[PDB]
Amino acid sequence: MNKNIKYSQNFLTSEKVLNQIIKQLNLKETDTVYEIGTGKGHLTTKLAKISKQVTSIELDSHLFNLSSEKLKLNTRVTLIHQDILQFQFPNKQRYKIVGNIPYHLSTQIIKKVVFESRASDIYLIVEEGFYKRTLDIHRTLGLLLHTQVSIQQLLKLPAECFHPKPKVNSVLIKLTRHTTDVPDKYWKLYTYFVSKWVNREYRQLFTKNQFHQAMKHAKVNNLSTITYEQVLSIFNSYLLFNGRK
Repeated sequence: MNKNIKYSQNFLTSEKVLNQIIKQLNLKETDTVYEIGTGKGHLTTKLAKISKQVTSIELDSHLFNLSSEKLKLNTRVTLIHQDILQFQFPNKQRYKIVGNIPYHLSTQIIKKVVFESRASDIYLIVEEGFYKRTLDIHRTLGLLLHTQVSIQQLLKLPAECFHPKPKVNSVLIKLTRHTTDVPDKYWKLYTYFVSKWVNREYRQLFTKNQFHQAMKHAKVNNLSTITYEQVLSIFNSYLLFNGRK
């Protein structure tokens, strides 16, 4: 009726939606709980309640804010200041790096941590096209960071709590930083393989439609949606016929 929403106000009011996916992560305990990105003001200290290793990478509202670590405050609680990446990303054991993306820079941190860290459970919360830049190995960027992490879109928010009229959709990508699907040696050989297999060098990588038949066999008609799993096998075959495997 008369209602009253004809002004110019906008709020995220999504403390339940985003706080939901982070509260549903449900970790084990041997997986640290890192939260990279920016500093909203409602998380991190709580994300620690899950595991026994918490540490803030941005803003100084963590550590001294954690309401007395119920863990006897004698585990991994540390506050970083300025440059980080090689300052926090540790090694050995398991971790849960759940951080969003500033939307202006991040692939760099996800690059070193995914290049030598053992996150195992990395959750990147982004809103725009970062999740698509990964599943899309047709850019060599998501593929380079895909062979080291098995991602699986799980949560998807169209920004309903983003009043009045949202614009972007923030989703949670369940990345799984594992060992490596491609031998670091044939890894550089893998990216290139993608390059030509991206633009349209299918008749160039195939000696005579032989691999083409391997594509139809893998129900991989259109690889445009392909995530990277196919390029992993398809290429693996080229690696067994040439001599780089």
